[PDB]
Amino acid sequence: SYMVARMQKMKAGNLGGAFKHNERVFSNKDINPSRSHLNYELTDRDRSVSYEKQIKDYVNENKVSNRAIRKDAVLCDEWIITSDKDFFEKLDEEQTRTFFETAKNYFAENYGESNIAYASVHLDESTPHMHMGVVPFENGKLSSKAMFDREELKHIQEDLPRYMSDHGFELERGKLNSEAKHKTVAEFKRAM
DNA sequence: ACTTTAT
DNA sequence: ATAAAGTATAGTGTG
Ligand SMILES: [Mn+2]
Repeated sequence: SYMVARMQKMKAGNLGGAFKHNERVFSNKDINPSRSHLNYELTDRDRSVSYEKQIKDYVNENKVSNRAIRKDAVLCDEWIITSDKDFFEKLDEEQTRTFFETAKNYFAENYGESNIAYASVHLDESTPHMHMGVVPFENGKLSSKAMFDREELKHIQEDLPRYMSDHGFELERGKLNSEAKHKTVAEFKRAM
């Protein structure tokens, strides 16, 4: 099976939408409401605090510069962490939890533990997956541009699958220099 | 490497 | 007027 890891840039304006989905505050034909109690959150975060509020307070309190966070700032990079169904069918509940906790560890150790703003695991859709918001805050500065550039995303695609298999998980990296285009969830569904 | 942003 | 961070990136699946 392939390791699926990819980020989506979150500005202020789409964090409300991310929170609404991640915390199940609504539904979509592919969400089994009976299975939603099965989801879990891997961080210590407060469920009654928006992501937009949480991240802004954290950055505003920690930043070296006196300038306000720009309105088009990438407040976080939401990584999807997943694989195919076959990969998951092989794992019990405990192993599935370890898998996501392990993925979270990679990003904690590489980009700062205090930057993992949420790590929300969904078992009530088609396949287990985690929406994990990594705040690109380093050296007192917030910059997705500085944290996740071309070389860095290339590095993750090689190193993260390796780190997972080093920790017990049988999955391989995606095709090197893969020519695929990201489809949206809704666009992937039309494709099937 | 070219714009937008908050000074 | 200045400089940091915006824009993409790399990967596969019914997020
Ligand atoms: Mn989901």
